[PDB]
Amino acid sequence: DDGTQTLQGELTLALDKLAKNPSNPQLLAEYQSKLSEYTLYRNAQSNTVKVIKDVDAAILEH
Ligand code: NA
Repeated sequence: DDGTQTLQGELTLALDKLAKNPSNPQLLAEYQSKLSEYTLYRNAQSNTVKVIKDVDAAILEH
């Protein structure tokens, strides 16, 4: 049950709904939101490393 694989499945289904009814602005917004959610997921991974670097910086300043 991989997370990024699941998010991609949700993205595919959102694209599918939009593809069938492209004049529905709500389906467009939902696809956009899902796509952003995927990018936020990647930003969160680099954010953890950034936190660790900050922790190390604090450790050095004793
Ligand atoms: Na979600």
